[PDB]
Amino acid sequence: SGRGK
Amino acid sequence: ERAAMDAVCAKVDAANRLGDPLEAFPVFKKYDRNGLNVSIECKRVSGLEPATVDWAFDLTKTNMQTMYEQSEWGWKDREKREEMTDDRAWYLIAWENSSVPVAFSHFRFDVECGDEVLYCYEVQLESKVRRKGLGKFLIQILQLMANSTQMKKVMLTVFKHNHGAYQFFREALQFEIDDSSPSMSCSYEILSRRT
Ligand SMILES: *C(=O)CCSCCNC(=O)CCNC(=O)[C@H](O)C(C)(C)COP(=O)(O)OP(=O)(O)OC[C@H]1O[C@@H](n2cnc3c(N)ncnc32)[C@H](O)[C@@H]1OP(=O)(O)O
Ligand SMILES: [N]
Repeated sequence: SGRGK
Repeated sequence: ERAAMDAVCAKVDAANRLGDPLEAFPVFKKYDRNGLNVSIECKRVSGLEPATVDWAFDLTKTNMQTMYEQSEWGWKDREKREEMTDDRAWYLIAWENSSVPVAFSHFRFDVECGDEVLYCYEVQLESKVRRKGLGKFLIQILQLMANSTQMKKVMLTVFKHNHGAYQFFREALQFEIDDSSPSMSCSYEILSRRT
């Protein structure tokens, strides 16, 4: 879920 | 320097012009195990009915809002809705009996750390269809699409406090911790599986 760095 | 990025971008741009990335793979458009009778479609978000996008956003919020607030990110409706409705968003949608949406993935073909990747932004199942192998099947579809478009990996973000999903990806699907993950230099890990 989502797009982290 | 620009030449290497151009070859990577050409592959991404071509994948994003596809019509039906699953056209060649009808066997992956049905999942009929463990009491399910699902049909699976792959569409750009522009091809989805608004009520389908609403269902997908609502399922993500139901499943994830608390875990977002437990992370450093927080949950904001607008940010997530904008991410889910970006023109670059692709969707796999699982329809039980070809009629009731029960699971989806939001994914993209993109560049990440200089590589052509399939980035899995969501995999979300309704509770009643969990632990029946459908999630694993959807990720296998992503892996197949990554191969068929010449991406180098499938990538995703998983919260450390999302214990069940972390085990699903790390143990059942044998995803690795990607070199871009914060742990390789935080409440999440970046995971990947090479093509
Ligand atoms: C962002 O979106 C990147 C992904 S992390 C967010 C994942 N989504 C959620 O957390 C939302 C709620 N959960 C789901 O949508 C699904 O349950 C998952 C997507 C996490 C997993 O899909 P599934 O339930 O269909 O899993 P299966 O394919 O049936 O599982 C196969 C095997 O993986 C292990 N598994 C799955 N779930 C597990 C949990 N909670 N705990 C521990 N292990 C888990 C099992 O080995 C499982 O095999 P069986 O034991 O034979 O069932
Ligand atoms: N990252």
